[PDB]
Amino acid sequence: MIDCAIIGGGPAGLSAGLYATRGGVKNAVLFEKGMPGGQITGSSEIENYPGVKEVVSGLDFMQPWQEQCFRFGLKHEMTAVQRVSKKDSHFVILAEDGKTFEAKSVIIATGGSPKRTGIKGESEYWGKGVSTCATCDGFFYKNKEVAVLGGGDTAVEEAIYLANICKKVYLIHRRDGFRCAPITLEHAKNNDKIEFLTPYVVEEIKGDASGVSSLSIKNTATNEKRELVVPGFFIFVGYDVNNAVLKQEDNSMLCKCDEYGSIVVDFSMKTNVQGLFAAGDIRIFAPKQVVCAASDGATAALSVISYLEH
Amino acid sequence: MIDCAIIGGGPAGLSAGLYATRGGVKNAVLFEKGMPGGQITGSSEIENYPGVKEVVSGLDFMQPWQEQCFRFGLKHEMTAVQRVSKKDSHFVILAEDGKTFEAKSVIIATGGSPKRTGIKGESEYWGKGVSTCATCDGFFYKNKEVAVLGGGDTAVEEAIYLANICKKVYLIHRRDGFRCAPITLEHAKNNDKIEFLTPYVVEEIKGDASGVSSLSIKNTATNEKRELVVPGFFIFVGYDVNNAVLKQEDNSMLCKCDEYGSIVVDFSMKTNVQGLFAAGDIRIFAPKQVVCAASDGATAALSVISYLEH
Ligand SMILES: Cc1cc2nc3c(=O)[nH]c(=O)nc-3n(C[C@H](O)[C@H](O)[C@H](O)COP(=O)(O)OP(=O)(O)OC[C@H]3O[C@@H](n4cnc5c(N)ncnc54)[C@H](O)[C@@H]3O)c2cc1C
Ligand SMILES: Cc1cc2nc3c(=O)[nH]c(=O)nc-3n(C[C@H](O)[C@H](O)[C@H](O)COP(=O)(O)OP(=O)(O)OC[C@H]3O[C@@H](n4cnc5c(N)ncnc54)[C@H](O)[C@@H]3O)c2cc1C
Ligand SMILES: NC(=O)c1ccc[n+]([C@@H]2O[C@H](COP(=O)([O-])OP(=O)(O)OC[C@H]3O[C@@H](n4cnc5c(N)ncnc54)[C@H](OP(=O)(O)O)[C@@H]3O)[C@@H](O)[C@H]2O)c1
Ligand SMILES: NC(=O)c1ccc[n+]([C@@H]2O[C@H](COP(=O)([O-])OP(=O)(O)OC[C@H]3O[C@@H](n4cnc5c(N)ncnc54)[C@H](OP(=O)(O)O)[C@@H]3O)[C@@H](O)[C@H]2O)c1
Repeated sequence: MIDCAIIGGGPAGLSAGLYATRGGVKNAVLFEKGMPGGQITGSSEIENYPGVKEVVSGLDFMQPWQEQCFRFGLKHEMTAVQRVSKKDSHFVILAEDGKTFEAKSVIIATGGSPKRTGIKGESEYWGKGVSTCATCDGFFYKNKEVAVLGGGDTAVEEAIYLANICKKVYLIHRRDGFRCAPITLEHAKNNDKIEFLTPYVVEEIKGDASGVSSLSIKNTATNEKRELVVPGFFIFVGYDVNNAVLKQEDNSMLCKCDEYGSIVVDFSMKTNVQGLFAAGDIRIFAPKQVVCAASDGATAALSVISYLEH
Repeated sequence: MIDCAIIGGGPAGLSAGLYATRGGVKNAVLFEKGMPGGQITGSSEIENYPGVKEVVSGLDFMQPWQEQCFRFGLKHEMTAVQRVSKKDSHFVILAEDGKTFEAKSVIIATGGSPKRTGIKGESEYWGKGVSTCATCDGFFYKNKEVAVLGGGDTAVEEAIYLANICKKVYLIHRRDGFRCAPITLEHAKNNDKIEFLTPYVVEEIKGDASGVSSLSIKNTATNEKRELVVPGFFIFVGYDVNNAVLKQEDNSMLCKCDEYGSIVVDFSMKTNVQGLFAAGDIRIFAPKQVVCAASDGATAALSVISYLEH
């Protein structure tokens, strides 16, 4: 049977595969729904991966990871994992196609995905100024005006953050009431560089050949229209954790998760289940950066190696 | 004063500076003795940094980090830090050149130092067949024979690890008795791929342009001498974290450490002191890999950015 089944082929899974195989795990299999690379492949530019000086698309950035991470014997399974279950002292991995695989250890590296809106222009201008990552794209908007969409803790927190780099932030939300904490809302209300626009919806994300130039926004109450001229639009309308593979037949979870469905791990990337590790955006307190996911993968693989020895 | 003082210019501090400055921290200063790059610059070959496909020396690997991590206004302070103290709501950084710097936040990224033996040849072949990292360099000796030096938990655990990758491991120690846990000794003693050489000292590490080629050893009980022909020599005679900057004039420590002196951090790289963070090999449970240190630095910088907001 498989020594280590790595579920998900983004940076976490790829790094775990590199480390596991280069560390002497002879039968490691990377399960991935499509082409690996993960979320970054949807980005037009990455420039903050330490040690990679060239600015290139997310797709181009991930291209060399394929040869490198497979250089030491990693195997691929191009399949959609439906479930991971514990059976005695091993794991049973059910694929969506009906196939079952057995593994001694498992690394869950399935990531997650920022939620999208379907606002007109969102796809066309995705990655030219429509962003779902202030850390990735905030720096370009230094001394400029930006808009943030959402009314949760993430929206309001990233609004406060962008308020420290940008000239002005327009915080757009469809209700007068906010889901975020009162304390953080208070901070945002006291920040003079944040203009609250509520209750508003964004009807169109407008741009050039190049990209985002303005937002066509509407006051849902008065129907008054306004064009917000901003080259940066940050969307924070929630985040989907890809934890579906943890759900058992009886609806229980394979391992402990937090209230949001993120996998609880320790500093060794161990879950509360022997032989089961997690890595990347799927785990608690993930910073949501490629280098952080890659580090998790390496850590989880190192733990797998020790586990398989013992 | 400085918004964030980063203490150490290895991958953790460099990644911290990149993220801090790209995240809008206006006055971030990296303190480093000599030139950034850290421990990996002692290695003749790194190939396990995810996303960097080329096989190059540590020095060459780190060279692109200089321009990249300083691209966004990071400042460089070319001096060793003697001490970090907390004073009211800030930090006082006493440098060895006698200057004092004030900072609103600090990231400790000072790493650590494998203990060296001073054996003839050690300096010359360091990183060229002499290694203190089995995960780093073990794969090169797959199906070959290697030697391990030491008698503690690290040496014996790494001998067991290497015996799963290499053809044979010679475990060399200067006494018949070992400091490692009893069960670890038992496993090693009964592993057919480990040959114990005790009580022995290594008199010389010999080699050529290609690297290590043999060890001259001596049996201190019987005084007889032997040449071990091995291309790989792993040294595990202890390790010291670089926590000297935490030591206060009154002999207290700036922040909580574990029993070995590694800085306690949470998943956000926060210490028990407000405004003080730590990253890389200095912190508890550090896996001791470049990617892991870089991730810690990124994480600490994001925590710094949040901290400086309020
Ligand atoms: C648009 C965008 C821009 C970004 N910009 C940056 C940036 O500039 N810098 C940076 O550091 N980070 C950036 N990020 C964040 C970074 O991409 C993520 O933090 C990182 O990809 C997380 O890696 P991961 O391996 O944990 O998960 P993911 O990248 O989400 O990879 C998970 C993989 O598992 C696969 N999978 C999931 N479920 C299954 C299943 N059941 N069976 C089989 N396969 C499955 C998925 O197909 C996916 O390929 C960006 C993210 C996005 C979306
Ligand atoms: C022989 C060898 C081979 C290795 N091979 C690999 C490998 O193949 N792959 C891999 O991923 N990892 C490898 N590593 C491990 C890797 O080098 C470390 O894990 C990593 O460099 C840790 O980064 P860091 O920034 O935490 O610490 P360090 O790299 O130790 O950097 C800390 C920096 O802070 C500076 N500093 C310390 N004290 C002060 C002070 N008081 N004031 C100012 N500056 C200070 C130090 O001089 C140093 O430059 C190897 C290590 C060794 C020894
Ligand atoms: N450090 C912290 O304390 C911290 C930080 C970040 C996140 N969190 C946690 O994570 C959760 C927060 O999630 P998070 O903000 O990503 O999202 P989350 O709370 O779901 O909030 C999503 C927000 O986006 C709005 N929204 C959703 N879909 C939209 C759409 N299609 N168009 C326009 N607006 C839309 C929602 O509006 P409505 O309100 O009208 O439904 C809501 O205001 C909370 O439980 C919080 O505890 C905590
Ligand atoms: N899984 C675990 O629980 C685990 C794993 C690793 C480490 N640890 C702990 O971490 C700490 C560090 O231990 P670690 O083994 O790195 O080192 P540590 O116990 O100091 O052991 C060092 C070993 O190196 C030998 N040595 C020192 N200098 C030498 C020299 N110049 N030439 C030849 N031999 C030399 C010592 O010999 P002598 O014995 O003759 O002095 C000793 O056997 C220990 O407390 C250890 O138990 C725990």
